[PDB]
Amino acid sequence: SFNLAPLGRR
Amino acid sequence: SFNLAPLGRR
Amino acid sequence: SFNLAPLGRRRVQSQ
Amino acid sequence: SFNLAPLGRRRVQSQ
Amino acid sequence: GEARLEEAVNRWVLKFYFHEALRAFRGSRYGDFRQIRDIMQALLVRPLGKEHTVSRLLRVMQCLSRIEEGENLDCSFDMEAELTPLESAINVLEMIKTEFTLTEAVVESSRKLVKEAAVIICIKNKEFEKASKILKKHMSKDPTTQKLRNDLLNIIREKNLAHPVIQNFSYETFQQKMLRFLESHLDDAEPYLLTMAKKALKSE
Amino acid sequence: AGEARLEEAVNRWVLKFYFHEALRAFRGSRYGDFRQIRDIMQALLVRPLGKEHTVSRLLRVMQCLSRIEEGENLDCSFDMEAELTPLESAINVLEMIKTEFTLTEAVVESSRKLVKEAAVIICIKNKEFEKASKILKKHMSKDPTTQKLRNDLLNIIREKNLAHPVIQNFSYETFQQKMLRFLESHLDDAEPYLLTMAKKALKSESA
Amino acid sequence: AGEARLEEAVNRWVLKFYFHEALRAFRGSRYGDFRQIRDIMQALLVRPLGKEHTVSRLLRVMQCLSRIEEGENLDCSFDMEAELTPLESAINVLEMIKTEFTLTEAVVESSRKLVKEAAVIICIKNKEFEKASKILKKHMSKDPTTQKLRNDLLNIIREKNLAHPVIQNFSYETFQQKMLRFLESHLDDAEPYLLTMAKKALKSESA
Amino acid sequence: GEARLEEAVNRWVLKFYFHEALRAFRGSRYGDFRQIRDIMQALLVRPLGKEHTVSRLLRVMQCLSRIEEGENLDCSFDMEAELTPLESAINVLEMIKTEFTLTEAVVESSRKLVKEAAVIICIKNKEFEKASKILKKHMSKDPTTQKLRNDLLNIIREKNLAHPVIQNFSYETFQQKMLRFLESHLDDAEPYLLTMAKKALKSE
Repeated sequence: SFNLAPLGRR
Repeated sequence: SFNLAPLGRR
Repeated sequence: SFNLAPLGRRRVQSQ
Repeated sequence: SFNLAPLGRRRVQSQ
Repeated sequence: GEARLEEAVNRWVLKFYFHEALRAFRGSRYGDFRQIRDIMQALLVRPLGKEHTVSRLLRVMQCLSRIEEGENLDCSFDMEAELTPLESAINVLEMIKTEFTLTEAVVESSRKLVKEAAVIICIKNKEFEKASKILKKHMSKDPTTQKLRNDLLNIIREKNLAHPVIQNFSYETFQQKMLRFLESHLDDAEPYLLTMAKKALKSE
Repeated sequence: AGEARLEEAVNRWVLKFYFHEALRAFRGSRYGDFRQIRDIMQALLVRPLGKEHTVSRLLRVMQCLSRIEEGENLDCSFDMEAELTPLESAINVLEMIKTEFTLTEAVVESSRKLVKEAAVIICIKNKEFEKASKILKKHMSKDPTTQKLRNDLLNIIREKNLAHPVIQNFSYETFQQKMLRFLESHLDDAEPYLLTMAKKALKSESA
Repeated sequence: AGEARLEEAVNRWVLKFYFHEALRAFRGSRYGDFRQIRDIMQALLVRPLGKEHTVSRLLRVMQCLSRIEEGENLDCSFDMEAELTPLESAINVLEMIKTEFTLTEAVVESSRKLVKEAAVIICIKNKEFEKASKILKKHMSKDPTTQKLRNDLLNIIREKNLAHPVIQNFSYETFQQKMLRFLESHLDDAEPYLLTMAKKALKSESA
Repeated sequence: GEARLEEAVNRWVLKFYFHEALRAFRGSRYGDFRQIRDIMQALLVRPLGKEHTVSRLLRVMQCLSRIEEGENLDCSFDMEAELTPLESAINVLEMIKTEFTLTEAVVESSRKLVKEAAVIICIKNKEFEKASKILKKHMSKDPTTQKLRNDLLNIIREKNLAHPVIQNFSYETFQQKMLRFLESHLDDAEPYLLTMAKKALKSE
C-alpha cells in the first residue's frame, strides 16, 4: 500500500 | 503513484 | 451540503 | 545467474 | 444570549415543517412538499445546535426530496452533475444506514427498490446508456437480483419501453413505499408548534 | 514459484484476520492492541499479497484509522513532509479513499467535516494557533452550513479561547468512533477464514 | 462530472507527452531537462488520471529513472527513511517493477546487478565506506558469478582503494544509459497523441 | 599478473566451445551440445574480463540451451520453477532484443515461433492447463496471431492431440529456425583455438 505506522519525527 | 522527485534532506 | 433541494440542472441524454 | 544449464526439475502436470 | 433561543426555535420550526412535509408527501401533494422542502433548505444555514433527532430528520428529508424529484432527470442534487436524483437517493440511503446504525438486512430491500427505479425511470425517458451504467454499477454485484437485471439489459438492448416491466412500473407506489420505510425509523411525536397551534384554536 | 502462490494465499488470510481484530480493538477503544496489530500488518506488507481489491480497501481503511488513532499526537508524522499532523494526513488518505472507492462528495463530506474539525481543534488544544489557522484556511469549507463553525474557530484562534464550548465539548473518542463507523461501511461484514477455522478447531476440544 | 472526465483525458495526454520528452532528454544525457520535465509530471500526479495500467508502468519507470539521475547525490532522499541513498531507493523501485510488471528474477537480475554495483561504488567514491559495506552485504548477491566483484569491492572498502580499476573504470553515464535501455523495453514505442497533433498542426503553417 | 592471463585464456576457451556448441546444435547432435554447454557453465564462475562479444555469445547460448531442453517439461531453468524451458527462452529472447538493441520487427517473428512451440509442446505432453496459461499470457495481446490461438484454445478445450496443427509440428525445424535467427546476430570468425589446432595439424 504505503505506510500504516508513522515515522516518529514531527 | 508515489513521488518522482526527492524531498531534499539526507 | 446536507442539501435538500437540487443544486442545479443535469444534461439529459435522451434523444 | 546467466545460467546455461537447468537449475533443477519442474513438476510436470500431465496426468 | 437571545442566540441560544434562536437555536431552540429553529429546531421547533424545522421539526414542524418536517411533519408537514411528510403529511404532504404521504398525501401525494408533492407541490406542497417541495414548497415546504425549500423552507427547510433556507433554515439549514441557521444555528440548530446539534441534536441526533434533527440530523436524522434531514437525512430522511434529503432522501425524500431526491425521490420526489426522481422523474426529473434534469435535476442535479450533486456536485458530480451526471448523478440522477435516484442515484443520489441511493447514496443518501447508504448514509442513513451508516448513521442510523441499521443492519444490511433492514436496508437491502429498500435499496433494491431505488436501484430498480433509477434504471427504469432512465429507460422510460430513453436514457438507455445511463440506464445501462446504473444497472452495471449498482445491480451487477447482487446475485439475488439476477433475472431483473438481465431482463432490464435486454429491455435496454431492444429499447422495449413496451415491455410489461416498464409499462407497469408505478412511480407513485415506489414513492409511498420509500416513505413507509423511512418513517419506520422516525419518532411519531406531534411537533411542538402544531400542538400549540391546536391549543390556540381552543379559545379563539 | 508454487511456494510463493501458497504464501500469498496465507498472507492474505493473515492480513484479513488481523484487520478484523484491529477493527474490533478500535471499536472497543483498545487502541494499544490496535497499534500492535497495526504493526503486524505493516510488516506483512513487504510480502507478496497479490491482487484482491479487497485488500487495497482494507489497507486504505487501516491507513486512515492509524492516522486517526495517533491524531492527538502532533509529534507523529505519517508523511514525507514533517508539516502534516496525523489528522491532516488522514484527510489526504480520505481523499484517496474517495477516488479509489469511487465515492461522491456528499458521501465523503460528513466524514471529512469531522476530520477537518478535529484537526483544527487538536492544534488549538496544544495552542498551535498558527498551525490551526493554516489548516482551517486551506481545508475548511466556507459552505453556508459550516461557516458559523469556521468563524467560531477562527475567533477561538483569535482570542486563544481554549475555554470555548466548541473546544470543551469536543470528544476525540466520539470523533474516532464515528470515523470507524464510516470507514467500516465500505467493507464486507464477513468472518475471516482463520477465525472460522479457529472457532471450529477450538471446539474439537473439551474438558 | 463530465468536466472531470475530460480533464482526465487531457491529463493522461499531458502525462504521456512529457514522459516521452523525459525519456528523450534522458537518452540525450540532457538531465537538466529531464529533471524539469520530471517536476511537471510530479505536479500532474495530484490530479485525476483515472486507470490506464499504461500510466502506472509509465510512472514506475519515471520513478526509477528519477532516482538513477540523482544517483551521484548522496544528499538526496527519495524516502521516508533518510538512510536510503537514491540508488538504494532505485533498487526498491526495481523490486516494485518486478512484482507489478510480473517479471522473472532472470529478467530483472541484470538490471539489478548494475544498480547494486553502482550503489556500492558511488558510496565508495565519496569514501562512505561503512555505508558501502552495509549496502554490499544486504543487497549483494554471493552468486558464484558475482562473488569476485563482491570480494574486490569488499577489499576496496578494506584498503579504501579509490584507485582500484573497478572504481576508476566505472562509468555512471554508461550505467544510466543501460538502465534506460532496460526500463524502456517494458514500454510501447508509440508517439504520444500531442506530439502527433503538434507535427500536423505545425505543418499547417508556412513561409 | 598471471591472473589477467587467465581472463584472456578463459575467453578463448569459452569462444572455442561456443563455436563447437553451435556446430553440434546445427548438426542435431544435441547430446554433444549439452556436454559442451556444461563446460561453458563451469567456466562462467571464472574471470572473463568483460567483452561485448562474450556477453552476447552467452545470451545466445542461454537461449539455445533452453530451446534444446524445450521438450523436457521437467527441467527448470528459473528460480520460478513453474516456468517451462521455452517460457524461459522467450525471456532470454527479450533480453537479447534489449541487449543487442534489436528492433521489434527483427525479433517478433522469432518470438512468435517460441510462444507457439511453448503452447504446442505443453499440449503434446498433455499439460493442457499450462498450455492454456502460456497461451493466455503470451498470445492474447497479439491481433496478428488470432486464428492460431483460437485454434489452439479449441484444441486444448477438446484435447485434440490429433489435430493437424499438433501432429505436424516439427520441433526439429523449430530448433533449427531459432539457431539461424540467433546466428544471424553473431560474428562469423573462426575461434582462435581452432585456428591454432588446425595449424598444429600442419607439421605433426
